Amino acid sequence: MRECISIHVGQAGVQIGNACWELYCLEHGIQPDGQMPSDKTIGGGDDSFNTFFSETGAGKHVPRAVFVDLEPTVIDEVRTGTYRQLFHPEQLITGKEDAANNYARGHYTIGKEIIDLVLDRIRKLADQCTGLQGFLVFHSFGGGTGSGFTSLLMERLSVDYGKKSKLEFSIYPAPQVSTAVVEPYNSILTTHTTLEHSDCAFMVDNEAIYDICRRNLDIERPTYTNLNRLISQIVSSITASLRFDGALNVDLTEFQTNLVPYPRIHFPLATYAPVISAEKAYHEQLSVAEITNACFEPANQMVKCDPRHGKYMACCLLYRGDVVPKDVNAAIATIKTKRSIQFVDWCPTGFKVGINYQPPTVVPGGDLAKVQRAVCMLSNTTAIAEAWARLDHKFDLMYAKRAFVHWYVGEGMEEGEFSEAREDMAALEKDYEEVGV
Amino acid sequence: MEVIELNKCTSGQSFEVILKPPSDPSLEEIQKKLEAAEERRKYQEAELLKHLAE
Amino acid sequence: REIVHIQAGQCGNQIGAKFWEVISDEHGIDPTGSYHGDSDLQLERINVYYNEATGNKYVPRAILVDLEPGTMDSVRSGPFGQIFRPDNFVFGQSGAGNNWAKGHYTEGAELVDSVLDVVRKESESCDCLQGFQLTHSLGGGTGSGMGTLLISKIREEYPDRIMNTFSVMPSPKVSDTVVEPYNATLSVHQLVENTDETYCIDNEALYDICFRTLKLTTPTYGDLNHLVSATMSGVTTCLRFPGQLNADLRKLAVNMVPFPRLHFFMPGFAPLTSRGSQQYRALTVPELTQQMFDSKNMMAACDPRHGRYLTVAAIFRGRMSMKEVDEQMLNVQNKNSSYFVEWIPNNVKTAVCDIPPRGLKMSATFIGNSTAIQELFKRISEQFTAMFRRKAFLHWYTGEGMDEMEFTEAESNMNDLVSEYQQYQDA
Amino acid sequence: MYTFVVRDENSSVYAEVSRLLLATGQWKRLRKDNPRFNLMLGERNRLPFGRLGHEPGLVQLVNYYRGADKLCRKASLVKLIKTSPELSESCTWFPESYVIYPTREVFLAAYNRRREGREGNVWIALISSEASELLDFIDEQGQVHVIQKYLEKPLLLEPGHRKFDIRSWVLVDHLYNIYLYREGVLRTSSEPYNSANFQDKTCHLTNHCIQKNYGRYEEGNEMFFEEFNQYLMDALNTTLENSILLQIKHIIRSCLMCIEPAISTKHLHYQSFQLFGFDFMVDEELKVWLIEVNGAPACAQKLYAELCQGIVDVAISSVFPLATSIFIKLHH
Ligand SMILES: Nc1nc2c(ncn2[C@@H]2O[C@H](COP(=O)(O)OP(=O)(O)OP(=O)(O)O)[C@@H](O)[C@H]2O)c(=O)[nH]1
Ligand SMILES: Nc1ncnc2c1ncn2[C@@H]1O[C@H](COP(=O)(O)OP(=O)(O)CP(=O)(O)O)[C@@H](O)[C@H]1O
Ligand SMILES: Nc1nc2c(ncn2[C@@H]2O[C@H](COP(=O)(O)OP(=O)(O)O)[C@@H](O)[C@H]2O)c(=O)[nH]1
Ligand SMILES: COc1ccc2c(c1)CCCN2c1nc(N)nc2ccc(F)cc12
Ligand SMILES: [Ca+2]
Ligand SMILES: [Mg+2]
Ligand SMILES: [Mg+2]
Repeated sequence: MRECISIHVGQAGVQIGNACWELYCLEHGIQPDGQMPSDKTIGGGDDSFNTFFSETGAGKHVPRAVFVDLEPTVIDEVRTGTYRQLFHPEQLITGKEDAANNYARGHYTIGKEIIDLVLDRIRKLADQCTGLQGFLVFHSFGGGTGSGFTSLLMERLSVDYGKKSKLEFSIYPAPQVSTAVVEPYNSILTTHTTLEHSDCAFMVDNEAIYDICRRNLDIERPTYTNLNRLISQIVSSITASLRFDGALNVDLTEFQTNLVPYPRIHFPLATYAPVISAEKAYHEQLSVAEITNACFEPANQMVKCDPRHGKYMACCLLYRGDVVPKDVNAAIATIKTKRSIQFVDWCPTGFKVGINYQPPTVVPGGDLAKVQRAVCMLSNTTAIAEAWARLDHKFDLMYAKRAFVHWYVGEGMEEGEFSEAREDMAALEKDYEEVGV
Repeated sequence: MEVIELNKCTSGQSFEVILKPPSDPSLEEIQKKLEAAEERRKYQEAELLKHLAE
Repeated sequence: REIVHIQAGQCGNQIGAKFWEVISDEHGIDPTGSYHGDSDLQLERINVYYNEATGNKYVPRAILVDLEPGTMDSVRSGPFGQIFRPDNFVFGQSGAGNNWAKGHYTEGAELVDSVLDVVRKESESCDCLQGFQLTHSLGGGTGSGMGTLLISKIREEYPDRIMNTFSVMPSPKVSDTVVEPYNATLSVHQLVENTDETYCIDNEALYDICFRTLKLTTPTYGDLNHLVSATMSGVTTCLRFPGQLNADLRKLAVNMVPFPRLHFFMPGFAPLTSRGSQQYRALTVPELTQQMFDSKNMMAACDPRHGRYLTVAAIFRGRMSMKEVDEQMLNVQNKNSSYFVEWIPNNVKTAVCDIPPRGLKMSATFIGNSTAIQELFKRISEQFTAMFRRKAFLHWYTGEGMDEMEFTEAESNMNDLVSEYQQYQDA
Repeated sequence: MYTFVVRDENSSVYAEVSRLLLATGQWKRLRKDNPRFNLMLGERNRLPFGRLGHEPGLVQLVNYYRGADKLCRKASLVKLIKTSPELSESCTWFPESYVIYPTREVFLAAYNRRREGREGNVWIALISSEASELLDFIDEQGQVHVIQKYLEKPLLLEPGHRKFDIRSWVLVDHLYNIYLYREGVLRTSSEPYNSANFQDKTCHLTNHCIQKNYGRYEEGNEMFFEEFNQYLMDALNTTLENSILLQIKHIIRSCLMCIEPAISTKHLHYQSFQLFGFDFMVDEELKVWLIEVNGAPACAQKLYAELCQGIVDVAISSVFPLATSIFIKLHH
């Protein structure tokens, strides 16, 4: 068995991490004190949940997680939440002064002061790994810690682990939920510096997650708790193959192979259905075809964009619950007709499919209803570059006046890394367009 | 519509379905750039502390 | 993340002293310093502004500074005077006599090291000092001249903390002396250079709001300072209470200040209320919104329609629908999208706090970085040169070492500031 | 009040729509690059569709259908008809058409079939009779050209022995209603038609502009629907509805129902309408043919008032409401 180390950075990373690990625990039947009755292999095992937990002589199951935040507030609620006993104190690293929404403050100034400290706590879990796979790095494009300390940490990992895989779960910036006006600067800065260091990144545009919570959960103004519990659901779907017996997506390498043919263009759009409100008393359970059809409605994507006007390169379907291959190929057949699904000429027009029979797990007291079957489609369509256009445009508007540029320079940065990280983007948008016309 | 590599197991199954065939910088390099921006900071602060001295 | 508060001079210490009354009442601390409070929200972030004393008493992190013992004897006699830490009453005896050079260069030089000592004492105690906020006025001598002098020294000793002021602009409608434009132009020169954030509390606006809107025939400083402690509570809110934001001085400056000299903010309060008389119907979120953006609710006598908003920050206090706030704040932008710059996307940000302030069931405080604030400085620059072109009253200053040259530089740095503020109002 | 921006200054049509909009006292016009619009009357190329529908609190609507170029680009239109089952190679109202690039796919094998019966072999880009004469014309320009069976036996208006085309204006709204503007226009050649001298393409090419005789029989080489129906009654004993309009309504419904899954903004985060201009050719047998679909289409001066008001009522106010019809709803 091969292990996976999760790295939650910033507030967005750390709070999304809470949402996930809590969910993992319910799914795997671990309780908040780290005891897992069903594990008979006490103090060890090369089981598939051991990819995400290690076991202790006393039978505790302990996240292969580390949480890093330049600021003590958020990780302190980790330090004191229902899942306190879960983590080893060394796993929860904390600064004192945050990076004030400032990419340069987080990467340079404050970054340099903790990068060494983090990488030792990371090497501490790497040294409990018989065959380390890689890292799942959770963060936001917008926080200064989110954006700036992640790129520093990413670069180092590419140095102290050149042979392992790096995967990203990144929160893309949405003004309804946003904490800041300079988030377009941090997004571009962090993508340019992080790009050659991530093997596959799943973007979650808070805009998307927010409207889903309003439309399909009848939640008037979603909180981060609303959003994060929904984002874990998708994270769990995406990581389930690593933690469960299966034949599809069994190591972090497989995500590159399956979803990323060209390396830069490594941002697979995720669509997920069905999102059903736990308040609805009468509900009609959706069919394999109804849910699989919903993977091609934009209203279900983690990023709003129009995959009709773009081309595919890969496509997984991750089912959890009462699904059998036959109903899948049926829904696929009918959908192939009625939808505009164009692949790049140099890729087969196929669907790699995974089914896990354990139906989706919902947090007792949450906003999501339990369901008989659910699916998470992962499709690397070029239509996600719409997100790069949008963000890049905002960046352009502010940068033409050099508004806020000085806050960054003042931390040691150089007005040139601005135009350099944006040229990279300008490449990326061109790459996408070549592949998509 | 060809189904393939169908693996089963007790937890679920997996398979593929085709509808149609086709047609890093160094630690020191980091240390440099990191430290160049610590200088640029210490210079700018010195120009401040100098001007305040005036 | 402690904040260190400094109030300097007659005006400084008077608005300073109301603020502490006003926020001690919100955090449920009494003049003895003992917490008798309802919610715990009231103590979650209490250390930002209060040090904690044995016997679980709360002591404002406030340094009281003046060149004259007058106002500072009052502050001690007053309703929350005993709350203040006695070692923090740092004062001399001469007075600064409404003279900026007496405060910055002579009378104020004698006393500043002793103020700085009380500062450093408070600083050392601190866990993660955020920085400083200073109350003062720019038209007299102590808070004007000694004030900017202090700020100039705090920046040298703490070059990387945040510097925040609430600066009362002089108005002829409410003025003590003819030289107040000289004092203000000298200070604003200082402030362009050594503060991250200053909130421009125009005494002209406070007067109009007291005269016109609240129908007060002959307004006192007490009626004006009531408005000031209302705004001061509002803009402080996201620092003193927990919320989605978790706000601090640095993020505030990072998001509000696109260019570094342009860091002068227009405060706004709604609903405007006059001292004592309470009216009993709360506003509807729609009402809070159009008042807070209404120039009649601006505390700096500028027309927001004569400029563009570079960035905006609004704070809604009370129990109300965040849905409706969102819809109402979105509604003012899209209606009046002209008056916001296009080249800073999504430059308005909103926040909400459950606890309202003493006396209202709901209220909105508004922090605007409009290019229309230039109107303010233009006003002070005209009054300035009316006298300077005739070198009038200049003797009171050349008498203390100052030089005509220094006046030309300030006048000029300020006229620059106006030019800058005018560049972006056209982009 | 609703806001709108304007990114196509050359639009004679939406020039009006802006003018009329303001004049309701409920529409204001922001500046080109102000994102806080309800409505984008946008540019023709590189219209930034990926930026629409992300303004919280803004219902965004644009006056173009991302994807509509498939039907409005001559090479694309052929590609669309050959390969969609909904239209099929067995398509009965589109003339034979092939796409040839300049550096004959199965174009050559058709032309030779014509040598088998010495049938009419006129074609168009531009009009020749020998393949070589034409093929050497496309590599002379350098871009992609498409060639088509010229309609050697068209219908001629008498007096004049005269050629013409029909432009219908169709409006698809946000809901994918398909509205035919009842007022049509025939663009007529003042030049008597004859099939000996093609290179004298003034009686062959029916473009209002290319007709730099301009105004003899009817004003501006434009005959409207009331005149033409009268002529049809009197000359052929029929009516415009039965002999021609049916088929036009079949073609419009068909072309648009085809591409619907690919452009429908039903569940999307922004919404589209678009005015199209369809250009037909009625031959001697009173058969209607589809020639070009025009995505940015000009109106005929006499009708701007009427059409541009119906754009507001049907496509713009349907979404943004304020304080019989001139359209035929083509039912699907
Ligand atoms: N989905 C989701 N997004 C979040 C969450 N927390 C923060 N974000 C997003 O992250 C962006 C800002 O990044 P943060 O993670 O909050 O900042 P940070 O990483 O702590 O870095 P600092 O600037 O030092 O605070 C905002 O636009 C938020 O929308 C969360 O819990 N869930
Ligand atoms: N297959 C065919 N047989 C006979 N005549 C034809 C024909 N196809 C087109 N024509 C005539 O020749 C003209 C060819 O030019 P074309 O149709 O490209 O102009 P156009 O339609 O692009 C101008 P617009 O875009 O403004 O409508 C057509 O307008 C029509 O008058
Ligand atoms: N709003 C307000 N303004 C004041 C108050 N006291 C003084 N001022 C203004 O401040 C200026 C005088 O400066 P002052 O602080 O009294 O002199 P200092 O003691 O040397 O700092 C005048 O223009 C007054 O209008 C007050 O209590 N409230
Ligand atoms: C330009 O956008 C902004 C403007 C301001 C702020 C931020 C972004 C994010 C961080 C801190 N912040 C605030 N700070 C303080 N003290 N009070 C506030 C009151 C209301 C509000 F909405 C925000 C703040
Ligand atoms: Ca085991
Ligand atoms: Mg944080
Ligand atoms: Mg006085």
